[PDB]
Amino acid sequence: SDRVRSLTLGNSTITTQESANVVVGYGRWPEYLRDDEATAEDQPTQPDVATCRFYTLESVQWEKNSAGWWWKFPEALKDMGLFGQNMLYHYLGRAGYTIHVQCNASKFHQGCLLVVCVPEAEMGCSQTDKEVAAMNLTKGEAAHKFEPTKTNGEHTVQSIVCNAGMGVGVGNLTIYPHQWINLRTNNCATIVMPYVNSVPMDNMFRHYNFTLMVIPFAPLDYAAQASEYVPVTVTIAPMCAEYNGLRLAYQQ
Amino acid sequence: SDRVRSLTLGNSTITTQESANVVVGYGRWPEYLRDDEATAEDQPTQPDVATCRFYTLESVQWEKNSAGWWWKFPEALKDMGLFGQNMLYHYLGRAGYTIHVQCNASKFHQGCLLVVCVPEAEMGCSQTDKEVAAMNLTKGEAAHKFEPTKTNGEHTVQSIVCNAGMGVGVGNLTIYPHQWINLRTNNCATIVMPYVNSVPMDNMFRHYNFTLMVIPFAPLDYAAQASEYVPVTVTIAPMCAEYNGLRLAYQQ
Amino acid sequence: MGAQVSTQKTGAHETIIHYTNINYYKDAASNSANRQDFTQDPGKFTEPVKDIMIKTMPALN
Amino acid sequence: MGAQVSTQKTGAHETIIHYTNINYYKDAASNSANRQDFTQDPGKFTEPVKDIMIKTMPALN
Amino acid sequence: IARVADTVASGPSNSTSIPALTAVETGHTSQVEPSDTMQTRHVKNYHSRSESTVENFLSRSACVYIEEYYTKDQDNVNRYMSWTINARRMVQLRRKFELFTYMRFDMEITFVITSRQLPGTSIAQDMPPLTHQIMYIPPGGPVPNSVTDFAWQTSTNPSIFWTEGNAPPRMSIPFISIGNAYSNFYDGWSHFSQNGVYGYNALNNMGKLYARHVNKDTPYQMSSTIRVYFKPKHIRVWVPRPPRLSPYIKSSNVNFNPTNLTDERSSITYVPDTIRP
Amino acid sequence: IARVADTVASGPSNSTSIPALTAVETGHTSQVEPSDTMQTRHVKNYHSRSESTVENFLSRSACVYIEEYYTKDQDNVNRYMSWTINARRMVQLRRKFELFTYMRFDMEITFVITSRQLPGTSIAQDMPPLTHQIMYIPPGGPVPNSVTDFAWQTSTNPSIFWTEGNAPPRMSIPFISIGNAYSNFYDGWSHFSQNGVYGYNALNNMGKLYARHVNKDTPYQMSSTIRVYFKPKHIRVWVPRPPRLSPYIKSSNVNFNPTNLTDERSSITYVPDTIRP
Amino acid sequence: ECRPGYRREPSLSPKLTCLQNLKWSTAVEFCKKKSCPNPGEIRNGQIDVPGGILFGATISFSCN
Amino acid sequence: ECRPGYRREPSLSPKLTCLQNLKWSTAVEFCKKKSCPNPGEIRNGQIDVPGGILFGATISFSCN
Ligand SMILES: CCCCCCCCCCCC(=O)O
Ligand SMILES: CCCCCCCCCCCC(=O)O
Repeated sequence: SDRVRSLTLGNSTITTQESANVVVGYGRWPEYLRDDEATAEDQPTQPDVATCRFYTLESVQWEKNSAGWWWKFPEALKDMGLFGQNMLYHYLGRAGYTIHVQCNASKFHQGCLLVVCVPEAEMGCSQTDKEVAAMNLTKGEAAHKFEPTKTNGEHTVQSIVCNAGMGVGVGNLTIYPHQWINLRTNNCATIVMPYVNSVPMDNMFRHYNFTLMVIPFAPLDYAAQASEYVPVTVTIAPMCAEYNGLRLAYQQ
Repeated sequence: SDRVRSLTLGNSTITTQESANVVVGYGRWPEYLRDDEATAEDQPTQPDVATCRFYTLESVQWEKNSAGWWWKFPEALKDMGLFGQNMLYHYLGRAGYTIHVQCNASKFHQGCLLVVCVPEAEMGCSQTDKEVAAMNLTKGEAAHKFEPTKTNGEHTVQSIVCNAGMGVGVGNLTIYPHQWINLRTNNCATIVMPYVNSVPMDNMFRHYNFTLMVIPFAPLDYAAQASEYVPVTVTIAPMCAEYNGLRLAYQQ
Repeated sequence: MGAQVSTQKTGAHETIIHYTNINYYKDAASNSANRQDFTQDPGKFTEPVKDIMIKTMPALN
Repeated sequence: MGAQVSTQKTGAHETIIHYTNINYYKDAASNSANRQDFTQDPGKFTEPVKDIMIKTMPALN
Repeated sequence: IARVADTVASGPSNSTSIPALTAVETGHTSQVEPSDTMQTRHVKNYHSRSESTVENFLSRSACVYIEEYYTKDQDNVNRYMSWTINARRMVQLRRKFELFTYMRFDMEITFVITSRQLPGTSIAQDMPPLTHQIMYIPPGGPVPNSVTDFAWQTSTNPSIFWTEGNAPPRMSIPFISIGNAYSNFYDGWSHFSQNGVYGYNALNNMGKLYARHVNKDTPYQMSSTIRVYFKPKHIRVWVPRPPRLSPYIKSSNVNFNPTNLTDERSSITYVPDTIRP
Repeated sequence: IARVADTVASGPSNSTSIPALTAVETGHTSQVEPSDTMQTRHVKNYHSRSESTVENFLSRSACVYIEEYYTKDQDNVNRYMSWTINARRMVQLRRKFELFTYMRFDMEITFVITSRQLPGTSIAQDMPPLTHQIMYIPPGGPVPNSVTDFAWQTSTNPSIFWTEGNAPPRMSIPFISIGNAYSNFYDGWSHFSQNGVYGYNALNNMGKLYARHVNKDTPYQMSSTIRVYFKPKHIRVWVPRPPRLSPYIKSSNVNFNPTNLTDERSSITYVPDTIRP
Repeated sequence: ECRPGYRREPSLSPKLTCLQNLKWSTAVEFCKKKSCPNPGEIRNGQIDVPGGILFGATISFSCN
Repeated sequence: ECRPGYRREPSLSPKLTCLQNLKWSTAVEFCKKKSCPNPGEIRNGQIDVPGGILFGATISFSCN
């Protein structure tokens, strides 16, 4: 049975009895930087099991009127164990990441989520005449959510779902590494993202390599007396984490 | 010329033009824990260059009436870059350390220090009827100093030099890995300490593996108009740092 | 038996000086002390230097 | 005699460790305990199943 | 030889292998190890289960009985000892034996006999060393009714004569049981009509053991206390079982009082804070 | 085998060889010998350092404890002994062990038990030989609260039964430490918050040892004194250190009073004139 | 001593030294801005965080 | 809000939630004890630190 699967990274292990295979980035699997592609001359540090493990973020509640959510990495993991510590003390970073979104219900509930990883998910502002604030793009492990209607915020992100806050069609986000969580068949979604960037390495605070978006295309629904609380938890584990440029920790 | 020497660990490098060879612990050189001597089953983390580098502690001033100083490791390095971060997040630790005490003067100054590394330097209390407080044993990179006379503190350490705060003779401390800093010939002292303990690994906050003591046997002296400020700086770099038992950081 | 003959320590009539031994107990902790292990290596404490120092030469140069 | 040399249990000075034994009595009940019989087979209690179960596989399918 | 399993070095994982998932309903105990649910390093484990052996576990002299008998014939004091051999009157050893349903082994029996002189105003004596006699009487043999009974002739019954001061008397015995193994538990009766005796006493019968002073008489009253010790060797055990939870009440049956499964605590989430800088 | 170095015959000298000159700053102990700083004759030295061996040095029975326990239950006198095993209450042996930081070895334990009869006006007795019982209780085992506690059943705890007059009881024990070596010094705490117990007592825990008279009671009060002796064998020692200078104050820590480095004298040039014809 | 509303940075000295050049030693960030609570969430709305949420920060609101 | 003299722990929520069991969620150390200044040094003396230097701590002095 390919339904059941097990994931093991570091001192963490995830279990599943209702998965749907595993999407591996753009056909590639996380790998350390090679010598014929490196730029930083200093010998990198590789904490390995210390940083490459499963980090669970704050759960989110899926409601009949939920429009979606989104996280930005590696920023969202700035306060996660040693992975966040290396981000502070190092100028350059490089990691893989294994996204694992969980969400279970019952054979009597219905709904369908879209777990996607969007590289360089540059987003727009609510007020097209102004700019956006980092605080409105990503706020730690705290998820930002999409709205079923237009936003008005000064420096807020245009959370209107239909445009995914990028000025595009949500139905075309399938062009990015993704999976769906169709409650009647699924229970979770896993995506192994390889380091994608136009540079061997990059800062992890200044640059948001990719954005994880969970947009429901099939509204959550159910009958009376059926558990109304359906949470959606996101777990991610860095892979082949390398760091360069060691210096005094950065004051957030 | 064996006078000049260079040390390179991580992104740090020390230079010397007036050293006196290098003492290597008890004939042994730092090495990672072997499989036939390990106990912790989990795969350890080895930050390498991230934690194994030269960490300089607060300098100290050598005065004509100075009685001595002492530091306790790895405790003293609890707030040093990533080496301190791994101490917080891990239950077990293991490291080598390369002690390098600097202290220069001139051909017109005189004095002689005793740089020693005392394993399990269990110390006594000022008031033999009471106990000592961790706060009085080691206080971060801040050095505790020996006194030329008896102490009286409630839970203070018997800082009287002649007994080195251990109830022994200071003249016999030469039985521990050491070197002297005879200003007329020296300029610094280096000691490579191998992991010494009755256990493969151990906690780094609860246990003070060894104590570094700098006791002057030849009082600092000089003539008029001769620089009166003679500082003594201590630099130490972990070696073969291994960590086990990853969990939530420990609140100091 | 599993007898093991060893050499005795010099007597006051030197310059058949051997004894026999057999362990009767199953635990090695029951055996007698090892008063005849003469190993040495002062180097650890007397010469723990990284660079070999030749006696007939200057310590520093 | 009918001496029988066996191996002693590791001592606190490891990494002549053998003892000799001879039975003097005619009844086997007189002999010393068998403190060196190290047999094991937890299967009886931990895996008393009729169908072998492979760890890396689902218990039921 | 009796070494423990080593831990294979394990790395990352991502497959359909589910060693962590199982089903206890099968009555099968999971055979998982750390390397199956995380990244582990190679470790040459030299530990040994040599002291966990049923032999090393049960082969240790443990007291099983104790009685006192006097020298002079004053009042209604027993001048000799009588005992229906069994190991159900000493909770310690009894609890170990009861970890298994059936047992088979030879046994080393040691006796610790000590004497004393009862208090008094004028008790100046000079009694020679006291010699004792321990006689085993297998089921059916004639039992002595006095410290001068003909039964003490020990014509064929095994007996020991020991004088104080010397090392405590000892002697080994084979596997007496008429069955293929000693039975610690017998969920049955002695009579076919399902009545009479129930349990251990229904079938076990190792006979009796008597003791006395071979000395004729003492000027002033004195007493001795004999302690019997059992040390099974060449052991064999079958069918392990739940250790005794409720305190032992009777030495003839398994009666007990409803005992707690274990000690209590604040709540299921209670864990004492031992870190307080 | 453990022979000492011989002295090579040396003659005049006049070169750039400087064996006498060095620099202690390196932390290197001069390896010079008489033949390097003078003219010496050849000498076949047969001396041996056979008695300087750590084995021959520490392998000698040394008293580590001593307590007294009475027979009769009069007043508030302890009728049994209790002791939290350790070798920090006897300065002699404690000072030797503390010459090294870590130790590993098996050990031979001997007990010297002696009794007596307390003074009195009318104490005419005739007590038989006194039998004693020494029981070792590893950390966690049940502790007896009386000379008749069930704990003395010695079901699995090692115990010795000895009667006065015979040779002092003895028995060997392996390397108990849960660590790879016994620790004489522990510059750390018992709690992670850097508090609680500090030093030896923070980690060492060899359990307890109890003793008592197996004799029921004595007409008149009597007492016994047990002396425990330790004799390490199959020794291994690491990290040597400065011998104890200040007298021992507590047996739980290294507290001390500022002690003199050594005895005094008239002046640095003082040397007693022992030649006075 | 930290002002209001600032908080001490454990890794740094809140002390200054008078150097030989009659200049006070370079000051670090021993006292940082206290962070405000997470603005939260607006049902069918959006919170614009232009410059973080620490003391002195501003946030705007809008509705879809 | 941290009392006096305590300081906020950036890594934790100073908030509590009322669970279904009418129990408030387990509280963390979102507010820790403010650390006192380093006692310093006593010329020809000693400072005994029995229990750290944080708020509520005590230190004794002695002279050689
Ligand atoms: C000569 C003395 C004979 C004593 C016989 C003792 C037999 C002990 C049998 C114990 C049976 C059991 O524990 O189930
Ligand atoms: C059966 C008696 C057991 C007694 C155990 C004694 C162990 C002594 C260990 C001494 C430790 C030390 O000196 O550091």
